Amino acid sequence: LPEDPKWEFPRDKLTLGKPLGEGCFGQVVMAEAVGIDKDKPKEAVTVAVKMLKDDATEKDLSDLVSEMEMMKMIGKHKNIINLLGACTQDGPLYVIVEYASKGNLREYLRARRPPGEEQMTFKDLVSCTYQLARGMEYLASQKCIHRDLAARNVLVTENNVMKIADFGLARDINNIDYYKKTTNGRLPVKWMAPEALFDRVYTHQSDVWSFGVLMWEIFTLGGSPYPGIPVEELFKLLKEGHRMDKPANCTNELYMMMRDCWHAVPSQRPTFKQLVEDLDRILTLTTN
Ligand SMILES: CCNS(=O)(=O)c1ccccc1Nc1ncnc(Nc2ccc(N3CCN(C)CC3)c(OCCN3CCOCC3)c2)n1
Repeated sequence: LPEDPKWEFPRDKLTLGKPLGEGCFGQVVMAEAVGIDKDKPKEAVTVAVKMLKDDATEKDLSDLVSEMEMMKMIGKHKNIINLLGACTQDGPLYVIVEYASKGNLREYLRARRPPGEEQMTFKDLVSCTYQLARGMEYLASQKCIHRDLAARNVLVTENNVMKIADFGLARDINNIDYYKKTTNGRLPVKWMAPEALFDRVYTHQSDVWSFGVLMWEIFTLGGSPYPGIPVEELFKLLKEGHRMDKPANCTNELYMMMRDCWHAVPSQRPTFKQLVEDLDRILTLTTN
């Protein structure tokens, strides 16, 4: 790892704390970082720190490296988790990101279902969706394809800002090998545009498909996509025209928007720009 001046953070100025989560990928812990906020070199900030586990593979390391590199290349946006820094020298790779106090969106929505712990309003659901469409519209404009959009990969801040996170599978638009049989082999099937597998390509419009599944997760308050259907049967069902059903208490219009995202023809799906404008309208006219 060639030393990156702008991004390197002093190992001695970081204090690791309570664990946040553990996957096949690695582990994330809470931590205090003194001075990561220049110009407040006095002040210690709660952060999240992503790193490898003891059983990590070569691929694990290079995936953590790529996730970090990707986060450096996309600018600041309100609806994307910010990279804060990295310890890359003389020790294990630590990737320091901004801390979100309310966890991932799936858990967040589940914990605040109706009792049959601040219940979600319809407006709140529309607002979440709108925020996420704005984040994706930004990402698309930066030539980034995320490829792993899901409620579990969204973070919720203290003030309920939605933060697209987990850039572990994300790529520059030009950094996918079209038509090779191994391309898109590691994308979660239930969130994946059909063309990602059938055609072995990935465009912003493939992210749109994923966005649709995310919307469905939002409106079911964190439900599981295609319930009762196994992943090995899904594509056969999708070619035949199966689509998930309307969530209770979701409007007809928001459901048509989901369905549009699940158009078999990529170019017939809305753009993120169109999703933003539509959701902006629905949110505002709800308010009034
Ligand atoms: C999608 C991202 N993907 S990731 O970056 O790979 C990644 C993968 C896994 C975990 C974290 C990340 N990332 C990341 N980055 C910045 N911030 C955060 N915050 C955060 C995350 C989880 C929780 N959980 C999960 C366990 N649940 C039971 C609820 C709490 C959480 O709760 C915070 C409140 N707790 C209360 C108890 O004491 C500690 C503080 C806050 N996570």
